[PDB]
Amino acid sequence: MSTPARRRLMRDFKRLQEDPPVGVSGAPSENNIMQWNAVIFGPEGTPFEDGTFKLVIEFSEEYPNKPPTVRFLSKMFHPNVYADGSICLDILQNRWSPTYDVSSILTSIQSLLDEPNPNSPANSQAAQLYQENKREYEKRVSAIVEQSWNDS
Repeated sequence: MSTPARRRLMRDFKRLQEDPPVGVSGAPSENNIMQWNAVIFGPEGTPFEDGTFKLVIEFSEEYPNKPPTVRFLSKMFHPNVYADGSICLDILQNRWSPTYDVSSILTSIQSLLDEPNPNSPANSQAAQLYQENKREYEKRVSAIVEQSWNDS
C-alpha cells in the first residue's frame, strides 16, 4: 500500500540529491527506508578534519512530525554524544520543528564537533576530560579519527 511517510522520505531524498551539501552526505539503507545511513567529516581547524564518521538517521511514519532520531554507527567521543551512539541536540528533542531538512540535520552535527554545546553535558566524562585532561582528549581524537582509516 502507498504510505505517505515513505513518499515524504523519497521526496526528501530527491531534494537532497539535487541540492547536496558539502562535508556531509546522507542516503537511505538499501532495502529499508525508515533507517538512513549518513556521513560527516571534521570541518577545517577541528581535530577531526581528516577523519570521517558514520551515522544512521532513524525515522518514524509520523515524519517529519516527530524528530528524526540519529545514531552513531561508528565509535564517537564528544560531550554531546552517548557511548550508546546517540546525539543530544536540543532541536532533536522538544525544540524540533518540521522545517529542518536532511542537509540541515547533518550540517548541524558537523558544526557541533567544531563547537560542542556545554549547556548539555550528556556524558560527564567527556566534558570532564575537556576541563581536566585536554591532552588525553587530543590523544583520543587522533586515535578515533585514525580508526576511520581502518580500511585502506
